[PDB]
Amino acid sequence: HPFAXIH
Amino acid sequence: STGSATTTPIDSLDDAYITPVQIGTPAQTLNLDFDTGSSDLWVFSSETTASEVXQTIYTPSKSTTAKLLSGATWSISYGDGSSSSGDVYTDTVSVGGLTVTGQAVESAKKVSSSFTEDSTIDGLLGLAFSTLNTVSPTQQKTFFDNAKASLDSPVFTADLGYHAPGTYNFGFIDTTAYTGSITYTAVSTKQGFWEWTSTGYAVGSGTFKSTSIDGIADTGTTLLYLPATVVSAYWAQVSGAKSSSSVGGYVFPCSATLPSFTFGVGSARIVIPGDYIDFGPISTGSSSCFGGIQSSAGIGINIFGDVALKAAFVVFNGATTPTLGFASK
Repeated sequence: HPFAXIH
Repeated sequence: STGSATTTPIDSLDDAYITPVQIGTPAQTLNLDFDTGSSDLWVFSSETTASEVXQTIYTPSKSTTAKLLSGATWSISYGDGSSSSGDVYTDTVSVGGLTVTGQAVESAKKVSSSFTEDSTIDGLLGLAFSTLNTVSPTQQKTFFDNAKASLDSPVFTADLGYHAPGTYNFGFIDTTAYTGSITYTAVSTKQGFWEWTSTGYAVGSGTFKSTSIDGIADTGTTLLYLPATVVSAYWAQVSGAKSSSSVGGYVFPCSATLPSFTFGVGSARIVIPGDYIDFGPISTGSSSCFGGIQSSAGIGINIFGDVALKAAFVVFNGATTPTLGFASK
């Protein structure tokens, strides 16, 4: 359940 | 002053890490995701739309030190598509014993579904450079930026555990937390990140290839995202590994013993054990596992996420000219 934190 | 706080994986996969944060007077303890890839401290709150709350919330009206920052709003979105927005208080914030007064605490009026769905994370504490902060009209400083005036040294360190608790320290380097010495490398703040250039890589017991890999140190990203050719070189050494269009990345047999992956920091080398790259099964009991090293082509930047960072003791040196240090541990 990977996270990828600013876009 | 200094602070020291324990950080814990939220689940069996090390998907993310939470660290307690005390907000307000009397203290309200929330578990936040410390994110060196962004620069907002935002929280679930008594303001958040009730149907979007499932988390511990900050209640500003129960904090005697909370002040509304008049006219200020915030709105953020992240690489994984999640988002939130709201209004802004200043309040007292403590991490691991280190107290900052006047910290901007961004109170969520709304949060996206992925945040609602993660019961373990009560908000984010951003630790990238303050130029990325989303408060308008005037951007707000990060916890780290506000702490520097009182810190014994303008540094913080990340010591993330492998399926285990670890530590965030502010203001000092614990020389017992790592082996060898720390090698420091230059940081570019032009994009607001802890952006640096790795000197190259090796797969397993193979040769180190000198190739500049520009990327960011991101405690808020789970995996290691690297150039397509680098990632292909890794998975070429895993006999069952294949790229899966449907799963969205490289998959391999869970039973495989994976090679290590080494990245360069100057002349130094950080070795990520194979077991760390064995991220987990695609479902409980599956024979197929998702890889911990994946292509950065989709994201558009290389990201040294937790798979890489948890193999090291990592020093975020926030002097006026910042640098990034890595040591083995």
